[PDB]
Amino acid sequence: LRGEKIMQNDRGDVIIDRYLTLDQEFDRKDDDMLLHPVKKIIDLDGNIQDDPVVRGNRPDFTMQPGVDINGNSDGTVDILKGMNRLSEKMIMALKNEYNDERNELKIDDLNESYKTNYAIIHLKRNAHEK
Amino acid sequence: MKFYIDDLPVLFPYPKIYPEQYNYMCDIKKTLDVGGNSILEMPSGTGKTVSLLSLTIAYQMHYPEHRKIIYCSRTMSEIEKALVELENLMDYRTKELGYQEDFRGLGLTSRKNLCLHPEVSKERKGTVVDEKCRRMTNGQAKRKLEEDPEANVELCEYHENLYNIEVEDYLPKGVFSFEKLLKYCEEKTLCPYFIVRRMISLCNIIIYSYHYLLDPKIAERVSNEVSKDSIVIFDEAHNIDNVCIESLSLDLTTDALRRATRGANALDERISEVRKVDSQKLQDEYEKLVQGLHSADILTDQEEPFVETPVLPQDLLTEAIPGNIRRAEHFVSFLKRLIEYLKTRMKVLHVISETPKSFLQHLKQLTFIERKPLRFCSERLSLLVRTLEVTEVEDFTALKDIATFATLISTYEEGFLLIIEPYEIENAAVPNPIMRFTCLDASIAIKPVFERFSSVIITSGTISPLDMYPRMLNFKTVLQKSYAMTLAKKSFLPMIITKGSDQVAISSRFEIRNDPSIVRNYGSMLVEFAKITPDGMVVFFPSYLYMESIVSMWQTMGILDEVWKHKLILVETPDAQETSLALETYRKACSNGRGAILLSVARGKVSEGIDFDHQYGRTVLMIGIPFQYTESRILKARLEFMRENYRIRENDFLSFDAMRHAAQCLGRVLRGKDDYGVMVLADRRFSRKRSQLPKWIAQGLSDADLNLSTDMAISNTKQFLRTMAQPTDPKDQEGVSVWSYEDLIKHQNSRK
Amino acid sequence: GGYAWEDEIKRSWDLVKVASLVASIVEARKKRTAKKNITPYQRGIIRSLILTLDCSEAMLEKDLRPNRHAMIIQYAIDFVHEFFDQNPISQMGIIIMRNGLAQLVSQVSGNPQDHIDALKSIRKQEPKGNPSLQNALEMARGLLLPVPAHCTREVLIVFGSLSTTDPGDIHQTIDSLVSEKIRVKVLGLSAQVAICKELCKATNYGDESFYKILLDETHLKELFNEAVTPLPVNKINKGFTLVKMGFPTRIFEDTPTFCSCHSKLVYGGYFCPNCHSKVCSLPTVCPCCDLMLILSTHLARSYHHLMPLKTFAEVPTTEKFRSEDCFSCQSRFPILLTSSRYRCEDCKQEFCVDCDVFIHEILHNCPGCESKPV
Ligand code: SF4
Ligand SMILES: [Zn+2]
Ligand SMILES: [Zn+2]
Ligand SMILES: [Zn+2]
Ligand SMILES: [Zn+2]
Repeated sequence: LRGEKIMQNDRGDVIIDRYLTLDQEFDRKDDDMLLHPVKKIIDLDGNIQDDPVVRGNRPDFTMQPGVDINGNSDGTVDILKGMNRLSEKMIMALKNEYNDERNELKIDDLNESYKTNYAIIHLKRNAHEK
Repeated sequence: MKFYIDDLPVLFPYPKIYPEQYNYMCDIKKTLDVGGNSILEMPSGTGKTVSLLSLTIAYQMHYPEHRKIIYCSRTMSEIEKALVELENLMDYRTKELGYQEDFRGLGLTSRKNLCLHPEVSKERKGTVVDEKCRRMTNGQAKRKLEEDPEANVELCEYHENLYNIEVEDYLPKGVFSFEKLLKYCEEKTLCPYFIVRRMISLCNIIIYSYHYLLDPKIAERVSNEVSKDSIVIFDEAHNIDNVCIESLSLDLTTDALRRATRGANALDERISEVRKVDSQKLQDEYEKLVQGLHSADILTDQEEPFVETPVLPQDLLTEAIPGNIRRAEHFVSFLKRLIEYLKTRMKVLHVISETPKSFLQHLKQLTFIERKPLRFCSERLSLLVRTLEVTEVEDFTALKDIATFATLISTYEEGFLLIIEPYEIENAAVPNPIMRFTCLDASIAIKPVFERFSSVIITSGTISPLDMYPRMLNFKTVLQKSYAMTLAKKSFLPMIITKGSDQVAISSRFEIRNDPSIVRNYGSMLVEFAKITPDGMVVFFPSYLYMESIVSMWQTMGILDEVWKHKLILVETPDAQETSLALETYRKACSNGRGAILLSVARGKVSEGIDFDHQYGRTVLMIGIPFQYTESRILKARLEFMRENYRIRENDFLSFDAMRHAAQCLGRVLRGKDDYGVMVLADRRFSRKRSQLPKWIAQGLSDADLNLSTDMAISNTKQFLRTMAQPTDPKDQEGVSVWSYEDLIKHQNSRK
Repeated sequence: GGYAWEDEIKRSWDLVKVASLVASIVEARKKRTAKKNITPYQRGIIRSLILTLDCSEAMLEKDLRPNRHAMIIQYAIDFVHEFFDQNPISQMGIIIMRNGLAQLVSQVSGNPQDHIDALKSIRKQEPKGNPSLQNALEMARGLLLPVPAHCTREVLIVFGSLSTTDPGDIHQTIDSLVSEKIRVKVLGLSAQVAICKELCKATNYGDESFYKILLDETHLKELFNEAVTPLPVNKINKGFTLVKMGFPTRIFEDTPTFCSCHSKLVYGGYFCPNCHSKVCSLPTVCPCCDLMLILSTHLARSYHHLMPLKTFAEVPTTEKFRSEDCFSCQSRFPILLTSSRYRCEDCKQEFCVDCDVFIHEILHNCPGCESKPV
């Protein structure tokens, strides 16, 4: 839960460990809920798929997740995804029940400077005598 | 504001303009009038897309030539950003001009990003989308349905609707971004992909990625629609050479060859079955082959070749098919023994690198195959697949890779190297041999581009030295310069950290990655900058594997625990969609005041296109020089080829490659001139590479800040952030860092 | 690879080797330039200000000696005194962000003593936890609800941290504040924050000058003093209205009597002109007929804001001088480069530098203008 890498099977706990499969199922459900269409400006899936037929040289192992001698995943990617899930859970929980991109792209520094619109009053200094 | 150049007016969409933007526009106009290529380097902080778009559009809308514009970009995200700028520019022009001009603008992209069919669009693979989309629109299904309505073959209503309406009336006149284009198409029930592709001729400006102009697989069809005299613009071209090198490359594994035999066996079985029921289908195609007709003549416009031409169009032979592969069965035998030969070469127990000529000679000696039949392997296979009319091509997809290999290796002879290495992953119990057909010459793929288009504008925020690209990529430049940014106050504070708090040198060398001293110093550095950074902090690692090891070590050390107190931690992951969600969360945390830190790779996907401006980027931390894996056969072969041909030292190129990827990350912090951010280059080796940075970044770098420690950098950062938050006197930047209309006119008069 | 020892000796003594009056004048002129522009902007005399102070781990930093918590609390006491001296009718409230929650420390009222005492108690409290802008703003939003409509709602957040932990979407609160016409002023301590900038800009009708981050200990006092003066209102916003009020008369009694406000024995007080109930002190809302009792002096203090005295312009040296001595204080102008004479435009009478500052800071009427007979 806290993102610590799962070392070789330790003592752990007989009873709590039985809930690991349920916890994994909950994480998969949470990941599905979090997944949603992303704004095309920052979308990265399209960038890699913009050329579906490209079959260039495969990148070296430095650009791929670490793997063990047997070929199984090292396990570092699992904890990294946990960090993303935890952050997404926190941010999504904030938004409880209780053209936009266009404006952001425009460079504001070149726009007209903000001008104050404070009211002005000129009171008449003519009051009746006692 | 309407301001004039030597002989034309320009409608800038803002009341005031930067001094750099005016100079940038003037130089672009000079290049266009004189002609020829030019390499411009404008600062990333100053607006560049708006300035470039404004001038080029005015140039075509005023001069009699009415030349078209081709605007290339690294990724799709850049296309949308440029499209939004273009539409904003058009709106301003229409308002000032009163009447909306006869102007059209679209952007090419793959089927996946534009598909609207509920079933096909759900596919997770771009190629799978193409297979399904083609099946519903190849024209075979429509003809079969017309012949027999009882046929159950489906169609695509979006594609069919386009037939009713004319091509010139697919969309209303104007600029159509991806979001706007999708909305209109959904309402009208039309396919954006076909509308965009079919309207290339009508468009005045076309925006598409480099892969649509340098990759022959998806460039030969598009290149026929664009006009020869159009203006070509390369935006963010500092990484173009990688695209050129990666376009004519290919990798074959043991699994690929195994599936090739399965596909060939299936192909032979299908041919026999087709022969039994009716052999007239094959006879008609054979007669056409003898006549000399190629795929282009045989295949109709609606249909597409099964295997895209892997080699450049100019290198394709024009003579007739050799004859050894004319018959359906003879070609299958030709394909089969070629696959077996590749399987034999996979058994090598040591690395073997050889030229294509040697590979062909050995191939011929063992199994009798000549150069010429191989060159037609891709073309012949497409015809055979079309003749067989196979409904499903799931098995035959493997044969596509083999066909590509044959044409590539049988067409080019200089600048390509074939490397077979028994160990693809050295840390593997069982070898997994892989043979790589790598391209060493980056100028082969871009040679047609420069020969075709007279004027090319190569511009990028971080592109230096400007003299390397003309050497690495063979072309001549009429003009080339870099613009310094006239800024009232120091908007960015670059620093080169070389030591930790304990005065111990720190470096990201991959062989000492698991060093407690180096790991801890980076960990402490990340925490300290997270404490003083208000909203956004981006960390770029040299490689993904390095990022994983460091993060795992930090978790055990508990350094990440201290980070969690101040900022949410988002990490880039191999999955593309998950990374997009991470960026969404990272942006949200920065905007709402929670604060977040993004851990990503310098040479990853996030660095190419995603701009971390204003609150998003307030500090950028570069954890080491993003060097390439030195012990790589592909890199070593390219370096040797480059040294012998273009006379570039191996060390010089490696520093050039590393610095370009560090510079691009640094330049994503600034969007305008009011934006401020602190750039950190945390590595010992960065100290002596200051001169290799972009000129505008170097100017902001100071001698005192050339070799700093963590304590000094943090103290320096605290003062800088405090100062930059204070209001700036308008008189300071009234007419030096920003120009009004009066200031621009005064400057123009002074020049004359 | 020789070290720095072998190169040379530093020779520190080599570094050292062997117009002010005009500089002061030009410096004053540059400073006076900002004061040259002044117009009688309409300002809301009656106001209700909710003072939010950050009491979190960020306050333990020693940037401001002895610590941020001590200096903020101490200057808050001075701000409370100054705020209620310039604006007598206004009411104020105090909130503090601590342990991730907004804690109320003094109800919104018009008694400076209550707010001063509340701040004094907070002195010993040790800041801890993270700040929460949304919790403070939501609490501030509730506090400013009972306040009358004619009053101008105001929030003055003293933010010291760089990150905010909220339980909900703070953007909703910002929209809600704009709906309730609440203007937020934020005094940052370390660096700019995206959410703080948005909150100030959105609530101040797009003005970005209401979010300020100090640069040293001295600048903090100037920022605190600036918030004392009332803020101008926009043209579009309309709040014109009349407020019922009365002026009670001080009553002297031989025998002490019970006070309606506190139910305590006090020798003297002010009798209300409506219900005749006695109130210990002014200016406060009457405890019985809830009409704000005030003296004529309380209204007088705010007149100078409505009609500020026009700034004086230094006379050119070439032009002749009206007299050799200051009109008001009769101090000879030093002979000296540039004449140090300032004349009021309306009455055209020279003044000295001491009078120029005095006649525009403490004394709010030009002596010459009153002397001139119309
Ligand atoms: S025609 Fe367009 S909508 Fe239909 S499947 Fe192909 S890409 Fe998708
Ligand atoms: Zn009382
Ligand atoms: Zn009363
Ligand atoms: Zn005087
Ligand atoms: Zn006067």
